Formats: sequence, C-alpha cells, structure tokens
Amino acid sequence: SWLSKTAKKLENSAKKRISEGIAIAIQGGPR
Repeated sequence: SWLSKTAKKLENSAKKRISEGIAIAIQGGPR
C-alpha cells in the first residue's frame, strides 16, 4: 500500500529492535 509504503520505513526501524532484542539478550547485558 502506498500508505504502508511510507509507514514501512517506520516499522523498518523496529527491525533493529528484533535484532537487538536477541542480541542484547544473547549478551545478557541486563539481569
């Protein structure tokens, strides 16, 4: 969707959260 085509770039920023969500976890940075 031309509407989701501009929002896709907004969700594309979440891809960093999924990649980190497993990374950080894999690092056990926190508790």
